[PDB]
Amino acid sequence: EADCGLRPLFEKKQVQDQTEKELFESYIE
Amino acid sequence: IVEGQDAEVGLSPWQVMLFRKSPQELLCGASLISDRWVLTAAHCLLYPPWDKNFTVDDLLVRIGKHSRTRYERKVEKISMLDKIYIHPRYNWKENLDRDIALLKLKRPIELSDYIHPVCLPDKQTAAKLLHAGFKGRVTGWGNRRETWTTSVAEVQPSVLQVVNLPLVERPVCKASTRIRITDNMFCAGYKPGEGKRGDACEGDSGGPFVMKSPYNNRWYQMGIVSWGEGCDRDGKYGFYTHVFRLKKWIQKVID
Repeated sequence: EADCGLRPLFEKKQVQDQTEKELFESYIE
Repeated sequence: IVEGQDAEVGLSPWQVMLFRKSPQELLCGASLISDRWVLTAAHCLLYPPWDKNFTVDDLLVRIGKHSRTRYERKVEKISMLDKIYIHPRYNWKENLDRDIALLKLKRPIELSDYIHPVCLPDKQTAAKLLHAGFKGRVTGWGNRRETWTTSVAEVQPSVLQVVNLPLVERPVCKASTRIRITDNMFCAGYKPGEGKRGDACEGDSGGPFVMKSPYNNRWYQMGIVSWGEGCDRDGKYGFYTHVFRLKKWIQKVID
């Protein structure tokens, strides 16, 4: 468990995936 | 996944494929929540009407960069299972209520850029994320179109498919169908007047519905693909097993 849900190729690299902003937008909506 | 797009490499390091050993074939999706534990749907293993009841002897699980149409060997792990735990109160008979299963791997897997667990929601995380309108994400290797009649053409993803879908308010979920929905399930997808589409289809069940937390930058598995009437039909929504509700059964099983 512990370091779960942090992707080696995105989060860990400070890189946001192609569709990520769409989710955030739904939050602050 | 119907109306989804190709997943970027590494997009879902917790993705798991539940296979039939021989003849090999994809049966459902799964997610990796630890290095020994795999979460999926109970119907994917046990559905009595279809004389379905797999044992750890007729199943294999593939993990890692598969980017389908090949045995990615180096970036993909094939694993045998040790045990299966199907929730005690699973109801195949009426509405597939408490549709959850745990698969314990034969051996702890070696994590990588392509293999990494997802988080399980917690009291507050669920509290902040589970609201109508908020968008989740479904991933799978199932059909791109409802193969009711047959629809043999296309429907074969060579790359993992993603679709972000919004959570729909409970009363809408209920009024969309003549089936009884328990607090053990939630529904998600676009309403007719929203124009956008997307749904999970045959071969996506058991897979994850995840949501990213802005408080910690982490991905949490909020649901498991369970059922729906057809795929991507107008006025209909896909139903998911509410991971947080049964968070307690998952705890008793690993302790």
